[PDB]
Amino acid sequence: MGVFCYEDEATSVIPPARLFKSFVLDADNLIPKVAPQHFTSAENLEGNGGPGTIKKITFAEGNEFKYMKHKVEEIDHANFKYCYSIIEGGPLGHTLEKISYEIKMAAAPHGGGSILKITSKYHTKGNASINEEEIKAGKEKAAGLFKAVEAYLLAHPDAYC
Repeated sequence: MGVFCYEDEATSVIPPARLFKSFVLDADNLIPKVAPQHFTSAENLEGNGGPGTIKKITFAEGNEFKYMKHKVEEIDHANFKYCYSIIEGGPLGHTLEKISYEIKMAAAPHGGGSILKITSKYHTKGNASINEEEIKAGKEKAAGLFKAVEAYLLAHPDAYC
């Protein structure tokens, strides 16, 4: 193998159909809608925003090339599963050949509660090991993004697609 796989668990009462189309499908649309910072900008290097799409985000503008690059592993709205992979990001990591993050959604049997799961994959040279704490920090950042998207739904929980 040589790759560490971690899974995150999140329980919340949210609609999987609207949440996925509003959080996963409208993820690139809700990000800008919030208008959190105007000093950063995202650009799609290739792809229409689906599986194999290449997106790059840079904090500074005016650069022909972006130091940070984002690549999507695969997007399947039918299975409510999303795969996100990262090629390079600032320091990226030590002995970390690559870092990918996947977001999956599922509906509970009660019929009134959806659970979100996230998976991460880190390619290590081989003699290098990743600590759960080091990767845990990355999870905290992802959780923050969820709070932002959740805040929007809280302001308009009756929104309809």
